[PDB]
Amino acid sequence: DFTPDTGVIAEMTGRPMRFDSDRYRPTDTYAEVACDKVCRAYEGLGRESLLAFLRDLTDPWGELPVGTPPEDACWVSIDGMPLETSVAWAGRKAGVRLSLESPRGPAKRRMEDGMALTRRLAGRPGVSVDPCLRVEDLFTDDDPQGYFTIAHAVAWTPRYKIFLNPAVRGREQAAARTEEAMIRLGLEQPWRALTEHLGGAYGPEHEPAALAMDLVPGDDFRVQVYLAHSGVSAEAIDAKSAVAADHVPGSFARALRGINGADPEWKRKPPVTAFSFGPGRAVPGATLYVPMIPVHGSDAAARDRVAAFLRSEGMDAVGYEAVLDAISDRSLPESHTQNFISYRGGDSPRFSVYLAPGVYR
Ligand SMILES: CC(C)[C@H]1C(=O)N[C@H](CO)Cc2c[nH]c3cccc(c23)N1C
Ligand SMILES: CC(C)=CCSP(=O)(O)OP(=O)(O)O
Repeated sequence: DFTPDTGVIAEMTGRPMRFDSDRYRPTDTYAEVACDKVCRAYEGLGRESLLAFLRDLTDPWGELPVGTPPEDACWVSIDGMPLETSVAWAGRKAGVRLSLESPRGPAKRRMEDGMALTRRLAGRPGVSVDPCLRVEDLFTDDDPQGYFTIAHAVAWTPRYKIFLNPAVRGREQAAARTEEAMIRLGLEQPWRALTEHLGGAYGPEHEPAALAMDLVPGDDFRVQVYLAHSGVSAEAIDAKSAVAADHVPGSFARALRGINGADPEWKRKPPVTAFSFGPGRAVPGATLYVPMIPVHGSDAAARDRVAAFLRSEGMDAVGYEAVLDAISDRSLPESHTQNFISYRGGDSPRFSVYLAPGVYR
């Protein structure tokens, strides 16, 4: 949580973008791309209403032409697009999610668009935005710093989450804003347990980079704190999640080493642990996020290694590859769209892949 050689990376933010797609016309709208990407994800898993849902959800920018790159890349996708598709497998369930972030600028405006969407979600079936509004001032400012401020995701079975940036006013304050948010939400107990497990402080070795929460009421409510791990071994990362309710000793270290090799310029993108908190749960759960592009030279190279890992865990590698194949617009050895995968082992294993549309370069 200090120097520029640590923490999360800019990805496409701050860089100029050109449209470059074999699949989409420049006149296709953001909402149409999203609709297409989501349908193709379900296809890999084995439409007029969906596009209307998504145009609604992304209103107004959803009608903007994809062919005209934003002044400012979004951070939700590594190719700077305002949308990122993910597919998640949990135990015997599998489903599709879409994350989204306003492409509009500048940052205060993009933030405000995000605040506006929260309020348009407030009245939707099963949604509660009260916990979000309780902590929202900790993550917003007139002059927001960092790579993002507010993004959202929808998951269909519609469930919504919000992503918030504790580094909105600098990395040095991230832990404090995170802590205050956890206390306000009544999650002081598991937060303390995590904090004490990590040694009582937060630095680049386990740095609060994002706070997410499911926008729902009741014991179902869930907060995730994402900690980026700059400059530490696979074994050290594994040890950090030993406080977790669902910790499997060595599992994270094995996934990290197995998929991403030993800790070289393109391994600047730090691995991340998502600690998940809920009401009446005294310690968090933990989920591992393994960096894909650009640690790996292409989606094909990443795919081979992730497929081999899934198999050794006895998880469904065929479904993962089918999703990659269905959703990707380029031949995989020349494709660079996988952002992360996430993983948890044990008796209720979880695997997810997060995919840039692959439209901007
Ligand atoms: C802050 C984490 C959630 C985040 C991260 O550390 N870096 C990503 C860019 O390298 C941001 C990101 C965008 N979409 C994502 C989907 C799943 C995890 C992500 C992201 N990170 C691990
Ligand atoms: C889109 C970003 C930044 C993170 C997504 S992590 P996640 O939504 O897959 O976490 P869950 O699957 O809801 O537990």
